[PDB]
Amino acid sequence: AVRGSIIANMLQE
Amino acid sequence: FTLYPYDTNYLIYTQTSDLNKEAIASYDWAENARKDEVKFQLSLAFPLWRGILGPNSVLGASYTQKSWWQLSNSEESSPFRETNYEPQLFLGFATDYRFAGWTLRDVEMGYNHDSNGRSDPTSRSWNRLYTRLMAENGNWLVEVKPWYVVGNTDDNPDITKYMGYYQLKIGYHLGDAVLSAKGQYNWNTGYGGAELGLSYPITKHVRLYTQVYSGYGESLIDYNFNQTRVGVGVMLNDLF
Ligand SMILES: *OS(=O)(=O)CCCCCCCCCCCCCCCC
Ligand SMILES: [Ca+2]
Ligand SMILES: [Ca+2]
Repeated sequence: AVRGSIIANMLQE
Repeated sequence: FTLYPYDTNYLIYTQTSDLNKEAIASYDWAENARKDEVKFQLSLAFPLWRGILGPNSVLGASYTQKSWWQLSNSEESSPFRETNYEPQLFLGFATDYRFAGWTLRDVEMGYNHDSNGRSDPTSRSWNRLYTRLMAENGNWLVEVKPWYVVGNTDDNPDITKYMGYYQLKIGYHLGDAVLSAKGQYNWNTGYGGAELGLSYPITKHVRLYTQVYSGYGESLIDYNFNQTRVGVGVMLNDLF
């Protein structure tokens, strides 16, 4: 979740 | 899902106002360099350690590559004019600090190397310690990336005269369209550069993309060179 967040995306799996 | 993007990934066809043949006089084909080039950027992020400093932190790495390819110059065997290689190592944090409607979402600190992989005399490189801060508010995204040059900069000792000490990034989501602006500006020397973009989805993974760059520091070999470049092509991911 979150649009544009590089870090939030990296935390995902 | 397998690989993570850092910055944008795109391939466009471009035309610059003037090609910097001087800086590249060392290459035999330079005298016949053309103003039209393929420009593309690949940018990946590599999470190495999730949870290093908490549930929402990450020790990570990234790699951004920008290339300028003289495709139409068959006379000279269509050489690459320039590639910039930009590896990074950073600590990232996913945050939710809200202030005046804006939410700080990303806090990133790390080390950046930016070089062009050439030997002398066309060698260009610098090292930076930086922080990247990203905040959003509605259809807006703003990113500030201040830095501190460290180490040797002998290949271009005056690079900060043209690049300054920060990069500002503004995104605007207009429906599925993304308007973007990316820039640098040194107040004390008057030098800077700006990159305006517009993208729109053709499909869920591909976007049409138009870009206009104007000013100094488009690439390392043109850090002290001023040009205006326009381009059209495709994009995978925009900034948001
Ligand atoms: O600027 S220069 O010093 O002249 C050239 C610097 C080039 C840096 C090379 C970095 C390449 C990164 C390769 C990415 C491979 C991804 C694998 C990562 C495994 C975790
Ligand atoms: Ca060739
Ligand atoms: Ca070099």
